[PDB]
Amino acid sequence: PHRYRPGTVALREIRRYQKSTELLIRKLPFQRLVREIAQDFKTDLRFQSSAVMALQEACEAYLVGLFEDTNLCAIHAKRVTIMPKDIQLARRIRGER
Amino acid sequence: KPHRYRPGTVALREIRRYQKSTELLIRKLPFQRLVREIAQDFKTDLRFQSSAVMALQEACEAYLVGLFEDTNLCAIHAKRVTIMPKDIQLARRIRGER
Amino acid sequence: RSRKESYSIYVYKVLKQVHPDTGISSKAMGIMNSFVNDIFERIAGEASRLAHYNKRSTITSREIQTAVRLLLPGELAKHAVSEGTKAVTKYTSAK
Amino acid sequence: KRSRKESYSIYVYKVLKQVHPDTGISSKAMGIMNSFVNDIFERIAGEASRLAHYNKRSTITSREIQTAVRLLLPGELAKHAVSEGTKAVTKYTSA
Amino acid sequence: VLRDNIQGITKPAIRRLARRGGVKRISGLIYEETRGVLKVFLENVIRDAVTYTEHAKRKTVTAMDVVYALKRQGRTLYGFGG
Amino acid sequence: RDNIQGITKPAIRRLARRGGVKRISGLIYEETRGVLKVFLENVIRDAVTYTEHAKRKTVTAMDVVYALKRQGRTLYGFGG
Amino acid sequence: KAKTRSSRAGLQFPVGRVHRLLRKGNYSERVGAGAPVYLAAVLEYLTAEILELAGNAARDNKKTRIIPRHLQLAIRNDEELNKLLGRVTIAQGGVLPNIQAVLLPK
Amino acid sequence: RAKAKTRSSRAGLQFPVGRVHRLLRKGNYSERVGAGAPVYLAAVLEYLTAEILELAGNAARDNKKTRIIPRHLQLAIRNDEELNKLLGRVTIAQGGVLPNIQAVLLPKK
DNA sequence: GGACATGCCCGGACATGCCCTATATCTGACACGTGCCTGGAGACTAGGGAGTAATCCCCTTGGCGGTTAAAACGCGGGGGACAGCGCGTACGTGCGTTTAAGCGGTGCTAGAGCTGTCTACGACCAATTGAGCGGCCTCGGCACCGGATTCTCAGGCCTGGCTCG
DNA sequence: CGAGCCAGGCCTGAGAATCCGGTGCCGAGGCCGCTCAATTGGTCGTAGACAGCTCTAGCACCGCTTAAACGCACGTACGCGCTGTCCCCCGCGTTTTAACCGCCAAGGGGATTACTCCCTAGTCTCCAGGCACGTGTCAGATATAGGGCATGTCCGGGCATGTCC
Repeated sequence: PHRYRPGTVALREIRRYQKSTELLIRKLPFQRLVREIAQDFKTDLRFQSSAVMALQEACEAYLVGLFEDTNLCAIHAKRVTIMPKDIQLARRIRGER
Repeated sequence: KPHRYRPGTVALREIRRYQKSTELLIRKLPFQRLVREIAQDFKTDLRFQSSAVMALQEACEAYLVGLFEDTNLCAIHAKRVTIMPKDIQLARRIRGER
Repeated sequence: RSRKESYSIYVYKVLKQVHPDTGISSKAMGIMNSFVNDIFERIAGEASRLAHYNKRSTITSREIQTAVRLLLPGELAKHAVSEGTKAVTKYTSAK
Repeated sequence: KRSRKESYSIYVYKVLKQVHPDTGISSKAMGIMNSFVNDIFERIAGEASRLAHYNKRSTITSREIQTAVRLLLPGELAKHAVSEGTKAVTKYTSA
Repeated sequence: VLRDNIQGITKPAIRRLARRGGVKRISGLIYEETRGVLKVFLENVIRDAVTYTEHAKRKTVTAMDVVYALKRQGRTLYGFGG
Repeated sequence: RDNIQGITKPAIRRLARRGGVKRISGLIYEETRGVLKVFLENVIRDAVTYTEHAKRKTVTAMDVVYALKRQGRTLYGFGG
Repeated sequence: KAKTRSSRAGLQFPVGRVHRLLRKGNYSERVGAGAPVYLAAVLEYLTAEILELAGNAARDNKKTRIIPRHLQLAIRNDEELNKLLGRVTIAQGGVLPNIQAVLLPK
Repeated sequence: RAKAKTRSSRAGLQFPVGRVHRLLRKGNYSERVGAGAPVYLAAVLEYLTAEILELAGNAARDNKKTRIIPRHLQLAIRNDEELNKLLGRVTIAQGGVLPNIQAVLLPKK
């Protein structure tokens, strides 16, 4: 049957998700993760709805920015595929690693 | 034939020499003339304390050393050794100065 | 009946001054309130430090003006200083 | 005779003699120590003030100081500092 | 006690995050590092948030606690209080 | 004017050497000059603003320390 | 009759409210009369500029109500506002539709 | 009248409780200040000074040097992970940099 | 050498889904009316911090020189920057499934939020003196220069085995 | 078998760390005098700890639906490795030049001290507009439908080199 060339659909998804604004990370697994981490610092924590939404907005913005920088370093290296070493370089140069 | 070291040996020797010590590497007076010229574009007939120029010079050398460290790391990431302007531009773009 | 602090009516008046045809959503209004509060905190804090550094215990317009010049970019600083000076002169004359 | 300029030189020297009886200190190094101590002071006092403000607290106490120390210092440093502070404050209160 | 919910941070979600960041191609090995990175982020934020919660003699984390924690880490967030 | 050439080629080489680089392209020097000049512009701007607010005519070391502090890099050893 | 300083000055933000927030923040022991007026005027200027750009962006999108997306476009498209808010994240703002040239097809 | 004895001595500390208290009071931080806040501050500053001086002394003796110089202070801060983290954005005048060469720059056989 | 016919390549002619444009519904979220009461506005008092004048000396600016380490330039070269090609392998893309994400309704009680009292806690002022800061001496740890020394390294002489006549 | 020329190994010729040593030097540590602010003491505002009540939504549960994750199959585009090229920067040598220390004049303004003055905290009293609450109402989310075109694909015209007379 019909099959799209590698690359057209990736670009289509990039345009689609950069045009709109809905959250892309699932709410419930994020909340569950938050509860697991909270459990190891202080017992039986309760979290506001707007608090979990705040953590999710912050996390998604941080990851989007990190992936932007990773893509820029990869293309700088005449690459398109992102590698773990790309993530590590981006985080080291940003000064958090 | 006169003695000649292969390319690199003297580079490493100077790296060790200048990383072991701490005396300032940029000339004081040319920097001072530059600073007054640049400053005069903002306010005319401005004066500078001596310790002010020494503070500016220490800051400048620390900034340049850090930028060159990051540039070298980015160059090595690209399996390269020689630094080029695009390396400087990448380092400054990722640092958020551009 | 818990009184809060917001600039909603004043933001709405300025908006009607500049564009008396456009509304504003709750999220956008929250972003505007966060923005105005942030700018306020930044400018007031910088003015306070400026005053402390020069052994001044009173907040007057010269330190505010210098802080504005430090924080705002070129054209924004020039227009803000011009508007502030005209407004303060009109108020002082009007008493 | 110039104006009174406050510094911590003698206290740093007393602590040094407590911890290293036979070690001296240069003027440049003392300046680095004064910058360090003043910086930590500014950080802790500012964070404590903000903490107290956030909780509608008008009085500076020891709990906000302790929490600020725990926020700014790493793990074992925070634990050791808290232990020293509590022992010192309770011993002082005994007097 | 919730256990092994780390597998809930799915691979396609990370792919969508990368798409929003302008990434065209993503290695399969990226995801675990990203997961680790995400975990690290949380570990810092929650420590500050819970600390504020604990200081105020509260045991429920509030939106204001989170916004202050994010601000004091330099990643100030707009939309949940000032 | 012509004082930009006072940051001489061996000086940029030495600063870069302390940064740990082994080889330096010929096009590096102009780039370094530009970056340094912009940095100086921002620092000196802040310093002169502080000097003028205090009704002074000479830039002091403390003015520079404040400029550097507000720029995001605190420098120790010249007061404060 | 009572007439406020903002009314005498022709400004929209309240002089009294800005005065109370400056006074009660534990910033200084005395406060001048012109400082909160000046501050209100600058805040007005910045609000007018941001709403101007956001309205423009909304009209370009054939929208009559400004949304957070339009605010993000306004802040990120303006060089000086973007500089002022370089370390600011706006919720529900998204990002600019910016695609690198090397990633485009040949 | 009772003999005057200092608060630092009462606390077993070297940093001045009175002086730190005055600087805290006059730093425009709050209208009201507790008695235990300057005690905590003096204790934390003395502890941090003691740790930095330990590391700097160690470095000085490793160099057979008897007086602490800025180079030793820079080495001491950077050689401890937690001090380096705390002072990540601090430049020490006359401190230099760490001796460190990337593996790729070393010559090969 | 001239004519012929086609192989092949690149620039115009094409059936599916993605983008774009039009429109009905509603609905809940945005815009507007109200009470009041607590903060904003008008007014008097005080005092202390800010505005302004005179000094000085010290801290900066200005100038000559020498001479030497640093700067500018010439030039060999080799190793690193850069272009080109193979590959295979891990990643883009399509499809069924289940797995859980997301929405609607209710529990209710732990926990967030508002108010009452007052007593410990801290602001505020007089006298004091002892710790804390400015000025001076000095000598010892540090800074500058000469001296012998070894070491990982390079080069020349001697030995040994391969090859040709 | 005798002569030849070199590969290779081992025992003397070498630029930086090993200190090793000496001498000067200048500034930090100690001492002393002055001085100003922390104490001690007391009094009085005040605010937040603790109780107590209220009331909001967080957590858990249940239910359902449906978009998304995951695993697999398959094609494929480039990261890495390899090879070749070249160019242009490192290192050394030569000439230059101003950096830096030395020394000395001069002026101007930062800071100090004193005098004055005026501006806002504080308090009082009255009033007005901003915020829960409530309510009307309308622009975008949701949904469906229709036009038009990008795209992997096909076809015709032009170019090029092979072959025959």
